[PDB]
Amino acid sequence: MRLNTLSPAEGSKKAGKRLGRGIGSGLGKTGGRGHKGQKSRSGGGVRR
RNA sequence: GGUUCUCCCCGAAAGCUAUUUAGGUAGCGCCUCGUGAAUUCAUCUCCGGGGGUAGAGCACUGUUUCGGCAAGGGGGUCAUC
Ligand SMILES: [Mg+2]
Ligand SMILES: [Mg+2]
Ligand SMILES: [Mg+2]
Ligand SMILES: [Mg+2]
Ligand SMILES: [Mg+2]
Ligand SMILES: [Mg+2]
Ligand SMILES: [Mg+2]
Ligand SMILES: [Mg+2]
Ligand SMILES: [Mg+2]
Ligand SMILES: [Mg+2]
Ligand SMILES: [Mg+2]
Ligand SMILES: [Mg+2]
Ligand SMILES: [Mg+2]
Ligand SMILES: [Mg+2]
Ligand SMILES: [Mg+2]
Ligand SMILES: [Mg+2]
Ligand SMILES: [Mg+2]
Ligand SMILES: [Mg+2]
Ligand SMILES: [Mg+2]
Ligand SMILES: [Mg+2]
Ligand SMILES: [Mg+2]
Repeated sequence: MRLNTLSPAEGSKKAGKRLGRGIGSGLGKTGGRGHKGQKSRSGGGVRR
């Protein structure tokens, strides 16, 4: 064991979602929000 | 209005209900991922059902033409208590 020979367990290091970074990533442009609503706006949504 | 690298798998809706609601939103229908479960599901053959649409008809509710019979009407001549 050395400082450059340790690795984590498989399945514990899921990567986060990054929106709006091109066509190929699957989340570009609208970034998962759809088209033209109150829910698509910055800060938008209704109270509980 | 705009939203920046790549490949693989699956894949919609533009409907119902409510709303100072109608180009917004919420529950349900429709997509995706995970888990569990029954011959659970679809096509065809045979069997058991209810029906009142298409068509037709004129006993009923309405409407329509011709012939017969004729109550009952309208117009009169004569008589008039
Ligand atoms: Mg996409
Ligand atoms: Mg989303
Ligand atoms: Mg836009
Ligand atoms: Mg729209
Ligand atoms: Mg909208
Ligand atoms: Mg929306
Ligand atoms: Mg947007
Ligand atoms: Mg905004
Ligand atoms: Mg703001
Ligand atoms: Mg744009
Ligand atoms: Mg496909
Ligand atoms: Mg459609
Ligand atoms: Mg709009
Ligand atoms: Mg609005
Ligand atoms: Mg869907
Ligand atoms: Mg499934
Ligand atoms: Mg079967
Ligand atoms: Mg029958
Ligand atoms: Mg008929
Ligand atoms: Mg009849
Ligand atoms: Mg007759």
